[PDB]
Amino acid sequence: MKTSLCNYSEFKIYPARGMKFVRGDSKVFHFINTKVESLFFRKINPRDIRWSMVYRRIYKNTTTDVSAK
Amino acid sequence: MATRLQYENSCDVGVFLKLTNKYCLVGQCGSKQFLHTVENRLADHIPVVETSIAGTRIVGRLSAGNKNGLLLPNTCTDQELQQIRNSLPDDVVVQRIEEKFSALGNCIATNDYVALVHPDIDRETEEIIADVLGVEVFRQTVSGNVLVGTYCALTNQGALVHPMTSIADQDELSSLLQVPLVAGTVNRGNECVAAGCVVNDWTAIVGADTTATEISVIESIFAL
Amino acid sequence: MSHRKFEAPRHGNLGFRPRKRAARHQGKVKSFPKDDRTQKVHLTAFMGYKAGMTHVVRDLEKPGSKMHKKEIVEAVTIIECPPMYIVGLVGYVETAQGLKTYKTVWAQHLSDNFRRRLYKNWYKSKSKKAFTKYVKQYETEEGKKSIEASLQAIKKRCSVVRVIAHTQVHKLKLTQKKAHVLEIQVNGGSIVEKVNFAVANFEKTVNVTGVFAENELIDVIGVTKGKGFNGVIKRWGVRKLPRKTHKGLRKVACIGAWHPSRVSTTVPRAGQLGYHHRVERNKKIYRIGQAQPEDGKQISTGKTEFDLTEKTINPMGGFAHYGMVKHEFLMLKGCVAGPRKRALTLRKSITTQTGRAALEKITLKFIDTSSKFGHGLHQTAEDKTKYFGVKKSRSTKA
Amino acid sequence: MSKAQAVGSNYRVSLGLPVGAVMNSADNSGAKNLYVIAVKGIKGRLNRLPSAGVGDMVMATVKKGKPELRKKVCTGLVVRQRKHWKRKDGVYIYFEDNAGVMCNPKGEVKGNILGPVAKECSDLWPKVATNAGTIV
Amino acid sequence: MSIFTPTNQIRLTNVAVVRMKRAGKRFEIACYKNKVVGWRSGVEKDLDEVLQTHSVFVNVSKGQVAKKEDLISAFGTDDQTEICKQILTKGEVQVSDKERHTQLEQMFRDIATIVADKCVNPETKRPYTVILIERAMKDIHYSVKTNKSTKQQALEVIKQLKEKMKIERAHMRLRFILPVNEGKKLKEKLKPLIKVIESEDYGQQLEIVCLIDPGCFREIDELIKKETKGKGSLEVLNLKDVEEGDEKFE
RNA sequence: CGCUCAUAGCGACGCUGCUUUUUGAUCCUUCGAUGUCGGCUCUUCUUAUCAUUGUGAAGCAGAAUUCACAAAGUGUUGGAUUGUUCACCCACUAACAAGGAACGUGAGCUGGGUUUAGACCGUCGUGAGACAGGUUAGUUUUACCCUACUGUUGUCAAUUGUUUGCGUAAUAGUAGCAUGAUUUAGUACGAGAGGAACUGUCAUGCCGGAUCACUGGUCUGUAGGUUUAUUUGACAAAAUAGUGACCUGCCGCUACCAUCCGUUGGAUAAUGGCUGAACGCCUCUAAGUCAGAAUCCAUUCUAGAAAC
RNA sequence: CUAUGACUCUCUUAAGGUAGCCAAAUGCCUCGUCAUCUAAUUAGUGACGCGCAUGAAUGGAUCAAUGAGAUUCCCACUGUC
Repeated sequence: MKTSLCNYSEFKIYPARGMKFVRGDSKVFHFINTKVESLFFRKINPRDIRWSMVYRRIYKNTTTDVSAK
Repeated sequence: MATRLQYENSCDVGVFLKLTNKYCLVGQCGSKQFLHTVENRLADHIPVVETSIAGTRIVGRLSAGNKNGLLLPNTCTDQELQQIRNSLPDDVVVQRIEEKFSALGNCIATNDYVALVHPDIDRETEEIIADVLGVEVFRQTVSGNVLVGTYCALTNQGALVHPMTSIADQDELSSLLQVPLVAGTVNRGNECVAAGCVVNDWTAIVGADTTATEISVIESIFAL
Repeated sequence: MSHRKFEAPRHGNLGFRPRKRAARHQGKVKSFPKDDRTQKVHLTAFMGYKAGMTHVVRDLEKPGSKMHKKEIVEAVTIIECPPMYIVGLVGYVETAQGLKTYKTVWAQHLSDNFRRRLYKNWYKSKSKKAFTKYVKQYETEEGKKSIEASLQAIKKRCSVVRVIAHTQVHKLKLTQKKAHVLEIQVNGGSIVEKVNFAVANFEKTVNVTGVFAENELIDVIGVTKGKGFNGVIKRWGVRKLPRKTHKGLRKVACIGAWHPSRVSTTVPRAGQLGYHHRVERNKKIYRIGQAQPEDGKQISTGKTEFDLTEKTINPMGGFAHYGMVKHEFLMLKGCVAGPRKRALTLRKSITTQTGRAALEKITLKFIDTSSKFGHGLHQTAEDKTKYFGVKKSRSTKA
Repeated sequence: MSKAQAVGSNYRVSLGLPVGAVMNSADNSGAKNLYVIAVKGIKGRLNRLPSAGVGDMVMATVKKGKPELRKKVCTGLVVRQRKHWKRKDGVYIYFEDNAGVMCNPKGEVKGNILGPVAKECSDLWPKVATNAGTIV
Repeated sequence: MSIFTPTNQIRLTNVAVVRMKRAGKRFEIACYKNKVVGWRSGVEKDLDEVLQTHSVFVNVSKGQVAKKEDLISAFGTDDQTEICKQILTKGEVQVSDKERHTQLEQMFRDIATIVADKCVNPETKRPYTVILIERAMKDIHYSVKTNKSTKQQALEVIKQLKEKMKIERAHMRLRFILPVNEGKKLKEKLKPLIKVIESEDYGQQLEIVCLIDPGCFREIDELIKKETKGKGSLEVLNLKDVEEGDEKFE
């Protein structure tokens, strides 16, 4: 497959990297890093985390353009 | 009419081949005899794609469709999709559906005017499906089961259900779909109707173990 | 203590048994490919330098698989192959007791190729310095005749000639400027034919593109990555002994029976790990290319849009300050001997193979780049991080 | 037995459930657990536990369930595992829990499968694929 | 403390043991497994062969020999050979290590034999496998005995399952339709195997025979005709059942 | 016996051998001391070959099985019970063959047992005590010597004048083995039930040799953050808590926990044949010759000789 | 009813194992048998008990609390694997 969005943040998951995780509720998630996996496990919202692109998206820093190149 | 085929000597050929009112999807995982034989019997008119969906052997019950729309899973590859698009002439909406909480084949049985579903499926997804196929989707399930595309095999003129289905349920189904039902089961080792066969209003590809008597019944129901 | 085994399926292979450090750092063996191929399309070998790895997405094209045409992520080793200078020809005649070296002809046209030849190729106490010491013709005409005679000799005699070639290491980013010299045996044609071709190539260089193709298999030879004196568990792969821990642990328990009052040449034991030759055969190759500098700006890692945006195959920050590819490289499929800046010699396959994956043409899609040092694809990555800015650093901006 | 798949057998999917692995029954049957006794198609080594990735046929026993099934070695299929694995795609998938299903010796699931079924498994066993809700 | 060798604590011999207890003292002797039986049957083989050792034991497992003091307190004599004979004659057989194993097997054998003689499945008269029969007999529950005869026990077993299930305790009769050319060979297999009656042989017509055999033997019969002939063979019931077998009560 | 039929396969009553993987027999060595049992670990060797290779018999139609030869090249498992070898079961498997090496392997381990002293019970004994009966608790010392092996320098004290380069390659080692699926094919075969094979294709088990682009582990990078107790007056920033703890974590190292790769000629055995006598015919054999094994030897791969 | 042997007789040597208990730290045979616990149990437990060679202050049976005592099982945890 081709490039995908992270489903925790809004990072570029290129097709050679990251981790896919499938829940029992039949939902799936990419994860650019283990760092974000950990966060997910914890239940720390990405709207807290300034490293995340959803934070940047919702507090306006023009991060959506670099996520579509 | 009923034609006995087997995909790598497996009697469950309904999961490796999709038959619809128009168009046909065929799986490929090194099954050379099957690919050519399905071209020799459709209607010398209905084309074939010979293309995997989600890189998987299953195709017949990973996708659902009629002639006015086609449903694909969220995990389907773009390249694969392109091929499908190419192979299906412009009279149909080839839409990759955004439903990942259930499959687009085991959980959906459909014909050209009505459809069947999970009673579980999200609302938005259902709506999308309705828009695509151009048919009345309504929430109903066969007894003892929540999957319908596993245990029901619908066409326009006829339809099947699994042999444990109660009479009342069957009646209800008939009322809803406006399609004549029958409790006969292909193979007779398998409970599923969708596993052993996919069907069409003109033709029917069926499992190898399926009995001579059994095939007659199915033929009758669809009026082949 | 009844017997009672049955078995212990032998740990390690004894076809590598002496398990010591390799002498030749480049890689070398008695074996080249068999003779009488085609003259100069078969120059037989070359010498690269390994410059990291990347992954690379491509379309598979085997029949009968799960999906014939589908994207797969195969790793890929990238080796710089700066053009090799030929600088000599060696006649090399068959005899009863071997193939002794007959006569050697060196190129008198350039002396600077021997001023490339610096240290490890000349030690009269040398050290990033050539004092100028090379023995050739300084007799103008008389010497010339001698050379000619020598050449004639090596044409006459039932030989298989080889050309003394060397690499351009001064061209690379590496700190050494002492040129690695390896003979590459010339195949094809008559002996005479070979010799006259060899002579021609003296003043000139040869490229990796000339020797190897982009889809053909390569045998990569080089000394393996050094792990030093290691124990029997890492070196041979025997089971750890039991217990939370008892009076050893990382040991073969028993090293032998009584009655042979000696201990076997064949029984695992802690000496050295990992600096010995070896020759990984049948490496598919994907690209033999060169990025932005020469070979077009469009085809630097594949043309823009499909085949990905245009850029060097260098990841961001190069290859982990262990290189940065700027001369013609060679994308061998996953993993070859040695670290991230070791001189690998490359040989053509001893037998030319025509099975699956030798004749299979293959076309890349994405050669991707580092996102633990960035976010991939260079400028985009830079842009993305810029927006983020910094709260955590070693500076809170109080 | 059977196996009839697919056409190779995958494209291996990593050791995850050794023997003595308890996993979820994820199937409409009496079983809640499935203790893995051994895995079909395991030629040994010498102190190496047989292991089941995904789509492995697994001789198992119901540790906890209804007593009509218990105390009885029985054939099952590992349908998803918590231990991650690399696919063709490139991506590494892993699931929320270790889980199997009940089946005939030929690989015929008679119930309908609960939870995600894992694409590899679907590719392998046709019956399993049929009875899956979610293959993703 | 630590020795260079074992202390040696094994006197276990694996030959058969014949036990006789008298005067509050157990006496044993080393004989062979087959020879004791022979002796008790009345077949001579001298005392040299039947006895593996000619000295009287207290315990053959422990290897404790009986003293003259003890021997004379029980039998009224201290001569060991004579005592051995007595032990052999009036004493009962005792299981050694080997014999224990045999004992385990024995029960299995008995059940296999006694149960599989006469029965058919409920509804109609057809042959069926031994495993099923065994299961049936377990359901109703039966305990085999070496003190009773096997034949006797068969009757008992069938008694239980005549009350519970529909079974066949007697013979049945078959009718085969053989060809003239290919049937001769078949006939010669069948003739010594079971009783042939109503044998009507023709040249212009097909050969007809009728048999007398138990309910489980039909399968055996039909099968051997097909592979020997190399064609299908018509099996018909002359009677569904007939008297005698275990119905006459032997 | 094997419907028939001594020897397809078995084989009475007999007889002839071999082996030292049984237990005895004996007492030759060892009692100023050869550490007993089993297990784990590891290597090598044997063939009396369980599987795999090539073959030949069969009561070999097919599938399946049994019998024999060349073959020891490669494999020969996970477990419950027991100190147990042995035993018996469950499960996998192509197969789960038998064996040796001081009953291989205690300065390799363990010490479960045997096998000291404490103690309990049973039987015996007046008793002290006995038990080759059961139970429970009970120190496992020393290599730094020599050789052997693994690797490492170094002398070839002319390395053939010195230092050095590119090579050669004697000799030694040597690795890939095996499976499933599918096409073949529901074809051959068969009355049907059932049900092949050669080649091709795709995957896998075990083994081996590498590697680290990915994923996962690791974290003294004491890299950044969090936070506990204390200390520096507070803030701040530090320290101490032998790295205070926790989260994240590159570089690196590493994992069938990830990835890549693992060749082709000749000569034979078994056997099947050829031409062909001796023996007018005959005959694979005597002269001669052909095919042919997972064999062997090279190729390849590892080392590189008081060898060039 | 020949099983079982109350009963009777006699002998050794005074009487002849009562209530209980048990393959028990006491049972050779023995990996006893039956049930249960396991996929599988020479283990464990509950029953049976002509008990080689249990048994009444040589104390028998029972047993709360306690046990750096012995044994078996399951849950959790776990680089034991």
